[PDB]
Amino acid sequence: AKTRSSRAGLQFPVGRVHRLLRKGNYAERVGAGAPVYLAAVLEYLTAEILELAGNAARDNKKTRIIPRHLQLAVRNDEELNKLLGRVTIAQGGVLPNIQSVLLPK
Amino acid sequence: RAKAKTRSSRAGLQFPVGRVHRLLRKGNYAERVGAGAPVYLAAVLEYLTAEILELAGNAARDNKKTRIIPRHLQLAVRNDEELNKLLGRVTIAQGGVLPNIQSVLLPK
Amino acid sequence: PHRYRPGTVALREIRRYQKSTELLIRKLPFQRLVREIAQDFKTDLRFQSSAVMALQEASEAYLVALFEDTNLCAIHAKRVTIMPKDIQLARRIRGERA
Amino acid sequence: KKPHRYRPGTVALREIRRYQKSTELLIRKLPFQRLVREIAQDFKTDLRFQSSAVMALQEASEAYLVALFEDTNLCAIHAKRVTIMPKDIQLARRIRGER
Amino acid sequence: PVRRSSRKSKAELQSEERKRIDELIESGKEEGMKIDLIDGKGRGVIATKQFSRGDFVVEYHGDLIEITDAKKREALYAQDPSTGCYMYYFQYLSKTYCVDATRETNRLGRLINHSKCGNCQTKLHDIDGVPHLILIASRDIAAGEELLYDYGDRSKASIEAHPWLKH
Amino acid sequence: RRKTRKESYAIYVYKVLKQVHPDTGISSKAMSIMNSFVNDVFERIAGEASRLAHYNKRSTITSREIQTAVRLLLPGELAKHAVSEGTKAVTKYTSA
Amino acid sequence: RKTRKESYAIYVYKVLKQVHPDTGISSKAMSIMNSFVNDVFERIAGEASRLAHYNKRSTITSREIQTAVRLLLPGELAKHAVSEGTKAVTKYTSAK
Amino acid sequence: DNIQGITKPAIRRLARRGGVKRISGLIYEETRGVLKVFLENVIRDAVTYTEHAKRKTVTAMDVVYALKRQGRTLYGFGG
Amino acid sequence: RHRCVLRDNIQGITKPAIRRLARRGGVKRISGLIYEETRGVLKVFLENVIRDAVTYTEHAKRKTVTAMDVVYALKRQGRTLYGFGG
DNA sequence: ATCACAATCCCGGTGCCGAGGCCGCTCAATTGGTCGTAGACAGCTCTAGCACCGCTTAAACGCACGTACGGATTCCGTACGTGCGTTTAAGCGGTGCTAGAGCTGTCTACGACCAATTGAGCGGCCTCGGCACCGGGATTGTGAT
DNA sequence: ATCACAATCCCGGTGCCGAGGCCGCTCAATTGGTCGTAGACAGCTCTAGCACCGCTTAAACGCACGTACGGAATCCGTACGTGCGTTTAAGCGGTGCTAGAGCTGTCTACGACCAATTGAGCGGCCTCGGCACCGGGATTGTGAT
Ligand SMILES: C[S@@+](CC[C@H](N)C(=O)[O-])C[C@H]1O[C@@H](n2cnc3c(N)ncnc32)[C@H](O)[C@@H]1O
Repeated sequence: AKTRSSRAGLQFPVGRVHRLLRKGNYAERVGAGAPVYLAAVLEYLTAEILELAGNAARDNKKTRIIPRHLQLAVRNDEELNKLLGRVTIAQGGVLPNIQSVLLPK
Repeated sequence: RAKAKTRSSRAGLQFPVGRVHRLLRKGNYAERVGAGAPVYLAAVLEYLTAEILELAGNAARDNKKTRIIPRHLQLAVRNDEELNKLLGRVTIAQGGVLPNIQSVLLPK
Repeated sequence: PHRYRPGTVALREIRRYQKSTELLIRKLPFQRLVREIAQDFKTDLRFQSSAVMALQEASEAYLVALFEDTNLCAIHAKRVTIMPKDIQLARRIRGERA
Repeated sequence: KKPHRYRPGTVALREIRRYQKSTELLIRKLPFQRLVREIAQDFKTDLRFQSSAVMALQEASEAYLVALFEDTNLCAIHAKRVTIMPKDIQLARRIRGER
Repeated sequence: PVRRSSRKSKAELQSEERKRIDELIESGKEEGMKIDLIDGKGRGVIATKQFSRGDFVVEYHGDLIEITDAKKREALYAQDPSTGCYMYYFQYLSKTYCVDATRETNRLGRLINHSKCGNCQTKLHDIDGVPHLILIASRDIAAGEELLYDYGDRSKASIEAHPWLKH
Repeated sequence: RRKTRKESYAIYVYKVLKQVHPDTGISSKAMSIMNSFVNDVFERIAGEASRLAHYNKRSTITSREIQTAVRLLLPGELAKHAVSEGTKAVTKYTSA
Repeated sequence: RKTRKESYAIYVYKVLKQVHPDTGISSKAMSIMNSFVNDVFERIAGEASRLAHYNKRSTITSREIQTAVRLLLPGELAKHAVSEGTKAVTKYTSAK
Repeated sequence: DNIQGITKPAIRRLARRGGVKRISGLIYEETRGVLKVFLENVIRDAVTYTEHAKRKTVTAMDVVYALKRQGRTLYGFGG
Repeated sequence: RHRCVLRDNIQGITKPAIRRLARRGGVKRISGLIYEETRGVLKVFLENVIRDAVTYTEHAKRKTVTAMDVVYALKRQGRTLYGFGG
């Protein structure tokens, strides 16, 4: 358990997040638990998007995540869509929806 | 020693170059802050303040008043297209809104 | 007797309230609403008078801008009355509503 | 025998479905190159663009226009119409805060 | 000293530029240029004074015509080889229009040669719904250069008759 | 030859994906998008934590600053679950 | 005793007296002007910090203060603010 | 029950400042809901700021910080 | 003969391309006056982003507008773009 | 066009409080000199952006047609606005309190910094399965019979 | 309603190339220790936020009434979608050229930093005039003639 990420039970790099916080000009000091906490949050959000992306890939009977699957995952979940509401994902397309007034009667 | 002439007077500015330099250093924006960076930033701040105050004073004199109130600042910002773009997502307290009614609503 | 035609008093009122900067929502009901809302998030919360005043400033500015967008939506629909669908359209275009 | 012709609109629905299912860029690449270079020549003469730079501009532009057209369609439906008209785009951009 | 900075809004600068440009449109004040003979090109335009980018160079003046007369006159010029092709199409709002400059006059926007690597471009200018096509410098031009622009004919058959791509 | 070092979250996003979907892969474009997402969220949370430190006259980012930043940024259940799992991570880190 | 707060009140007042000698400003309007100066300072300084971080520079010079000014303020404001800033930096350099 | 403290004439005045000539009868409840949503969104952030400061009082600075986090910066309250 | 006509690059965003962009937004029916209008708006959008982009290129003392510069210009306008970083 | 008529605008007095100016201090901006390192500048590499040429053909363009729809008109009923009188609760002003915000003083745990160690993560390479393209059969939405 | 019939979905065949896994290196994360100091906390002060009470109108509310307008139905013209045939220029790919993006080295001048100084700004205080409210004639859209 030499690496801090292994100590914290995380896959994201606690040490690299610590270095980025130290070099990012946020404050002159960064606590010991701040990189651990931020890495945990980052890997949680990564897992949350990747699970829905894998679900979209399965719905498309594909075994690889592509930008389309990430876009579908982000825009399908309301909270993820709110978190990523002001971003555009390259080669992601848009959600398939035709307005009910547009559908023929 | 020599006479202390500050740094706003060196650049001909009213805004405090030294205070802007101190805020830049203490704002933790970068490891180092250039000598001319506070001068430039203070000059830009002074120019923007001068523009806002000029338009606000014009608005106040238009309303037969000699004191700038928040309403005059709001009128100055929202009447100037560029300042309105700069302060688009900015709410001015006790400023109200521009007097404008859509043409369709007026009686014919 | 005397009776103004409908709409003219509305225009007079529009000019009146677009000339003034005074807050339109009564302060005590707004403060009670703020306290009730904040009770959900943290109990036994005190509010600075300036804090409630800032909340009222922001709330009234937001509602006024929203009503301006709502008026534009209503005029777009060849209407003069603003309807709840106009508010919904304005909020959806602004991106607040899903 | 009278030749077959689809009723107006159903081909539009099919185009909507296919272009919402796909992710390929809808603006031609080289015309977008030319427009970007011509519009960037008012800012700095003798510029160069990375291929990925114009790629990013095209993706961004496309996404912007698709969102704008979705808002425009909503503004059209609000006006009890199915056609999108220029006034719909003007209203959408006025509400979004661009104008 | 009542220091009040003068900052023209981005609503008067283009207004003070539209009327500063159209005052060479309705007028024929075509100064700063001369007529010369260029090898293989015949009559051409030479700049006698320095031009910066965005500076108005010369208006392409002629008879404003519709497409229905445009095609007939194009056929007429095709029949007569010595007449030449001085005509020039364009689009405006939702309709196409054209300018005819075949009639030999003192207008000098018609006497400009062609080049894909030229120094000027043609732009539209609307005056009360009336289009006018104006050649404007694309970059800083010193005096003595020949004025050139792109004829906008990258067609297969046009190149057959006049194959002056570059150099 | 021997181009310079470039830092990215590719391997960690891959490990997280393999933990969640062990038989699902990710393309280079989708991996780049995941990297951009991680960088964007890291920058956003770190900026909010810096704002929290500057607002309260504190010169350090602690786990509490990052927790408050996450509560500010992520909406709804996202904030709750991110806070819970970050607290679990800091607890496990301090335990060992 | 103590209770000392930093503000741009006197500087906004001085520039007002330069631009409109025969007018004054109220406490609420002065507070709004102070908030405007703070907001613009923070915005330009943040953009300058981002500019320095993008180009791997650890110093905020006048060049990226100018670049931040050009980025934030719209067209004619950007041009005239750049003019004023360059004039001030030239005067400051000519008085070392 | 305090949401009804934002009375019908208050909504009418807010619409008048927005330039609205005629107001539908269902506008009032929709506007009350919109104001409630906006207030909850701002107040949550403000109370988060107070919690981080370990304060039991929601100050004006916390409110303006909450507004600024949403891109609705407020001038005139110490920002 | 000849087909002498001015070419401008804004027309490179053709009418069918605009139609496709509107279809992806879910539009059944399009007025003929949309195209020019939306052409204009595209130009406006470009006039913003590229300007910001080129400003970045001016600060780095580069003659090439890189993808990262466009990403920064978009992120400035609250239009963050994923997949082009790095 | 013509009429009175409530609502607005204007001019003048008054108080009165918030703005504008002055005094002392103190804390920060200034002056001066050192150090070291971030950055400017010069030089080299080689990457990739630009530019061209040919051909294929997918797509854009141009045209004829008809039909779905945008838009103007008309009318009906209701749901708004406007004004009245009654209720109510906002607001002002005053009093009491006390919880908590803000400051101070100790100091202890905590984080930056440094030397050295090494292994996690980078790039480069290979390789083979997911996937794109394609062809064919079956199934399906659509619109006229 | 039934059936062409154009469109789409589903079954593999097969080649492509890019995702993934392995190996070498290397440099950045880790470990251990030192030291300065940031903020955790304990206590004091005293500010203002809360709670209550009592009139006092300004404001809200409930009702009546009628008028404008929202919305539905109808008819008409037009303009846009659909398909077809032509053209055109997008795209691919292949080849060169050289501009400059990126990296490396040096040397330097520029900014952090420290110490001592003093003066500008801020808190505090006074005082005084401009703005808000009252009160009376001038005016001006406004609704009925
Ligand atoms: C606009 S007219 C120019 C006026 C006319 N050619 C003269 O010189 O008086 C275009 C005609 O000039 C010729 N032309 C245009 N550009 C040329 C060039 N670069 N070299 C030779 N001939 C050119 C073409 O043959 C075309 O028919």
